[PDB]
Amino acid sequence: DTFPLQTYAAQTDKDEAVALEIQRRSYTFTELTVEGTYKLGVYNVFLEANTGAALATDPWCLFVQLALCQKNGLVLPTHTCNHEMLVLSRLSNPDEALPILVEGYKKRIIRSTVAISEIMRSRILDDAEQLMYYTLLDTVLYDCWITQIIFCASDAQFMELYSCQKLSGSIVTPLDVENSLLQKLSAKSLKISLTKRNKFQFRHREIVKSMQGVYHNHHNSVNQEQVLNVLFENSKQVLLGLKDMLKSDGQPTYLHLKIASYILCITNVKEPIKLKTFVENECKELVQFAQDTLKNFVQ
Amino acid sequence: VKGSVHLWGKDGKASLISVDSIALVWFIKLCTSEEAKSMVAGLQIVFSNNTDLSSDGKLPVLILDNGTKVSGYVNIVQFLHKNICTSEEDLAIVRKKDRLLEYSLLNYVDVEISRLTDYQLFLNTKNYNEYTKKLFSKLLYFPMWYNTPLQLRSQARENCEEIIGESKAMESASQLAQSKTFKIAHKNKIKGKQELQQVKYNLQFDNRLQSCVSNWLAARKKLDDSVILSSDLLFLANLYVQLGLPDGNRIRSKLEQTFGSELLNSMSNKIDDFVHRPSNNLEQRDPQFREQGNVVMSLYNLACKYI
Amino acid sequence: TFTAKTGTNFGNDNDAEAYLQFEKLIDKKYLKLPTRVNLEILRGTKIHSSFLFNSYSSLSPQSILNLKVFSQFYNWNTNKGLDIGQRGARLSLRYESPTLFHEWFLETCWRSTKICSQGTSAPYMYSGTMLSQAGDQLRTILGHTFVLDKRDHIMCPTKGSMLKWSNELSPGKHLKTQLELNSVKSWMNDDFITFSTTIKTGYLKNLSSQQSLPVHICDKFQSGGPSDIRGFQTFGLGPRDLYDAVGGDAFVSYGLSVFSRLPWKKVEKSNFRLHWFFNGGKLVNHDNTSLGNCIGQLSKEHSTSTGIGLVLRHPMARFELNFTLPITAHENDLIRKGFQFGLGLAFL
Amino acid sequence: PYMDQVLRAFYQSTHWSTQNSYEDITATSRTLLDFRIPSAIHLQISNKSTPNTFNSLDFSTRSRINGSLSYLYSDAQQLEKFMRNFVKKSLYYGRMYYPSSDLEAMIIKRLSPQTQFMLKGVSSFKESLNVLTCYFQRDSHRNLQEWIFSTSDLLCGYRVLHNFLNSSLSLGAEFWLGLVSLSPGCSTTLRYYTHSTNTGRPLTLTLSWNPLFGHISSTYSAKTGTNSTFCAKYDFNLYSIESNLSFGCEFWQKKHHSIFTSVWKLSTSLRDKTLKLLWEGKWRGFLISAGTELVFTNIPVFPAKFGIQFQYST
Repeated sequence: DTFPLQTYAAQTDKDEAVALEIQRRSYTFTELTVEGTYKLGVYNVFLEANTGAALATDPWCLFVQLALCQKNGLVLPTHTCNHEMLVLSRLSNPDEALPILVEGYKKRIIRSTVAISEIMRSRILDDAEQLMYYTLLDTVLYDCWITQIIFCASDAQFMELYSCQKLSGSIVTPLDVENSLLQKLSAKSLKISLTKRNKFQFRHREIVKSMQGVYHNHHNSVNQEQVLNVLFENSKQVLLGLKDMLKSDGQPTYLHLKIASYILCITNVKEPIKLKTFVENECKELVQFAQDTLKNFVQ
Repeated sequence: VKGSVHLWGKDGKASLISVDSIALVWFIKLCTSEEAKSMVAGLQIVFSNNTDLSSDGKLPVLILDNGTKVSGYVNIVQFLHKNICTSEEDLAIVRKKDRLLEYSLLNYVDVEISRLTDYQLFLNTKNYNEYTKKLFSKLLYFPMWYNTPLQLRSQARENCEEIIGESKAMESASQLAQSKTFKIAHKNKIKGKQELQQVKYNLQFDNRLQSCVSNWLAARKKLDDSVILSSDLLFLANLYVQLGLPDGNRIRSKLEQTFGSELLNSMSNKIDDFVHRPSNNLEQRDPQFREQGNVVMSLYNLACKYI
Repeated sequence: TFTAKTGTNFGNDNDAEAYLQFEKLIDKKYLKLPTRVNLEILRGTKIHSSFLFNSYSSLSPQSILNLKVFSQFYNWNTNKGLDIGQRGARLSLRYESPTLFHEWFLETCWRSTKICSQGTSAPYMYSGTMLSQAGDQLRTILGHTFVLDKRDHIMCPTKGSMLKWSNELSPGKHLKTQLELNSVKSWMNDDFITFSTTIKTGYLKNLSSQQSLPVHICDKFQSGGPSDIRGFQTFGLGPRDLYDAVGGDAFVSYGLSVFSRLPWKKVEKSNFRLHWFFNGGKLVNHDNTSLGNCIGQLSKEHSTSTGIGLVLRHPMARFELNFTLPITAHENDLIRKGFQFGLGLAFL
Repeated sequence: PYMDQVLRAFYQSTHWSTQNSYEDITATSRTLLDFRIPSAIHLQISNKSTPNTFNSLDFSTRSRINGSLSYLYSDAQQLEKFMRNFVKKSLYYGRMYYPSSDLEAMIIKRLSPQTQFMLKGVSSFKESLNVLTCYFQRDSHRNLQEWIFSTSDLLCGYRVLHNFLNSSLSLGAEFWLGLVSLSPGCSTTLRYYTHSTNTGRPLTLTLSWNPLFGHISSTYSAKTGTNSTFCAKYDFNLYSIESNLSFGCEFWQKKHHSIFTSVWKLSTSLRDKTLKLLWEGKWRGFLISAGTELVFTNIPVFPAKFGIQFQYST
């Protein structure tokens, strides 16, 4: 082991075009050294019209983002080594699900989506009644939202929320032509990866199996309409019983951060998916609650 | 409301492979009050034993006179409680202040506790081989006897995997046939490997069974505890299957070590009160020749799924 | 005419893989161009298989259209920690004893890049430059390949030079250029001592309007490995982010080789050779302004290695069993001291 | 396996006469009883790349595409007429399995007309196992002594099969001793080949033994028909008395009108209470192999592990 007769310094030439893409996708939580900072990988980021914060477009990523701002005392980013929020692809994990947490630099740990879900429900596991409500939002309200965004919204509304691929206004460039062809080629594979996240594929095996298949026959289409109608009828009952569960006694609970993260992502959809129409018309108390819950994480 | 409920059992009563079908028979038998009868009158219980009539392949189906299918025990109960006509005993209607907690308790048994009953029904090798795989011979028809218990055992493995559990052939052929000494001890390798790995699995099952029953019982002690709800009938139908399997006395041994015998015998005398009730509330039918699941009426349904 | 068969690929890094292949020489009625169609089925990665349609059609005595429709999935960078999928089509025209041909192609491809490395292997494939490259992309590429091969054999040559010039244009995205020189020479009776020299160089430019749209990791250059500069692991040279090979925008790599034919008289007259080599090279992100600053980086601090070994050079594959030492290296290279096994077709 | 039919093709080509070997003494009781049932639909195509190189590929429903590259060179220039079932000969064989990178090798050297040497390496990379075993074996016409050394524990061994005396009462023994565990082994077998005039048939009575375990075996094996065969093994045990009674009743057929060849194979056990069935159909290059297993303890029969096995080779 005297055989490397000369060794040099490591190599310090970096691709500057990669560092511009990472800075394009990075959002900074404000308010330690290099190694105590984490990066939250999220599907995409939307700009809130009211405050101007940079929120994640998915209810699970936004709930982890609000829980990170509560635990560490951070401020939401705006659309010296602070933490970060990364817009990532689903394909940055073997699990293909994307609230993920990237902690550290040289001792870098990756917590997957299953790992954060175990961490988040361990902070409420002492209270048994709050665990029932948390399980009800993460199963019944979750499965409505996924079915309204996989099946009831258009492909452009889905890829606006669940894709890091770029979005300009209209087609003026030949670069815009093949960016419009990625959103049609790859929209179905991004939908299939989203159905594997909260064991949605095991609660809803037949509507997930009808996704992975061409031509969408009439028997599969009328069975899908029966499941999605039951999921939506059950979710109006969840959302109306949540309206008597909004009183606060200080800091927001992790249940309140999960109710707020669903309302903030339903009211960000631009299409009438019938979850947006119900929440805007009947759950006006829930919309004002999600604005009150969010404004203690901004400056 | 007018419909036809399709279940899993045979000849008078629901099968033990479906805790959602058992809880639904107990639900319809216990609708004795006038507002409880108002949501159950004319529901026509049929033990058709084919999941081809379901919107998702699960068989408490409520096919209701229009093509409206509501499937699963929790979805049917939430649907039947929504259709109360409007204006104590053997079944309570929850008030508006408790509709969210009682749906939260129904959903918690459905996603957490019923996950563990399908473990003990398909992934327990003592229960699956003795009881479960030779139960579909009496439920289904002559060719379709061996694919349904293999599917449900594969689905129970996917639902339970994250909480509970050619040169190498030419190697041992050139080793153990060249040994004839660890030829017989080659199987002593893997079954001595398997036995402490199976007590490994039974320990993390029984920790997950202990926490889910403790979590449900602490939240159930927020509503009225002296009255019967829809959450109880799905919880008790999970104990009734798990304590009633071939390996069911392992669980009743461990459940009295944690919760006692003044609670396990208060839950088993409610179960035996429910099994030994008359079927006068039960208005039943026989499956017609569109609903049976024969060799000819499962080839029409197989050709309908791809058209 | 039909010719169903199987075979072996001899891939990337020592990785033999099986394929199933069908043929059909089409009869000259749906024709008057001699056409044959292929279907090569391979093992993909963990979900999909790899399918590969090909259609070679002789337009003239010296021209072949090749329509290649593919759907292939494979693993990649160091610990097979990156899962790459590729769906697309490729139209290619190839124009004509010394091998000389030009090949212009046009390829559109949808490429998915998945980090299939587990979170247990904790900083590997999880640098910020690897999290940012996962995803889907669509890309049309235009290419040209010139090959001038005057060697007497391709897998076991005794004399002759080879020159291979590759160009790739992704319009508005990148421009890629590669050169490869290989010269063979022998000095004894029945070509007992063979001296082989290889030089590989390459340049990649980002043509993308003030350094937006970075070039993908699969389109950059990678150095190191058995079929490259030996005595380093594959993807074991060049700049790093944490431990991940970020690739390079320019490279040079060279290699000398002496073969000696095993002077034991019964194991002589064979394909086995006594192999001494000296390898080296540099991999660099080239500061995309000028070509005078680029050559100053490519001439400064190389990563060299020498070693002895034994080599079989068959027309179907080359097997190598070397004992290698690294002469000079960088401090963060994967340095592979001792024995290294090589299996493939292209060694340099 | 493929290494054992390369090996038997070299034995029939150089006339080694492995009927006197102590691994083919209970051979009819392993062909008729202990055959293998497929567990899924399994396809396989095999090929030939170079004159001395073979390619295989298989995929099933349970397992996706696999493959292998074999090398096979031999001095015995009549070998591949036997690969479908004094001059010193040799055989060199190697094979890599390459989703697995699992190696295997075999060198046979016939050093003398009554002496042979054999090497057999097997090298897995993960599921890590490097095993290199040697087989020296001195044939005679009344003996086939054999000296086996392995590298499993450090296993040294010895076999002998002393033929006496158509009627041929053989007698065999084996003596293993793994030199790092010191765990010995032994056996003693007493096959007896006969003939009779009932239907046209030999007979094979085979008294086995295992003194360190007490596991006495016994095997009857008739040939009751011009194509049908039969095997009734009665097993036993000492100090832990426990019987067993296997059966096996293979049937053949052949066809005309490039010739079809059908083989039906039953094997009933009684301790495990099973019934394996297996059909195999050969053709020019194709080979279909359908087979099921039943378990007999209303509907008392349960068909565990059905399987079909398609196969092409050239």
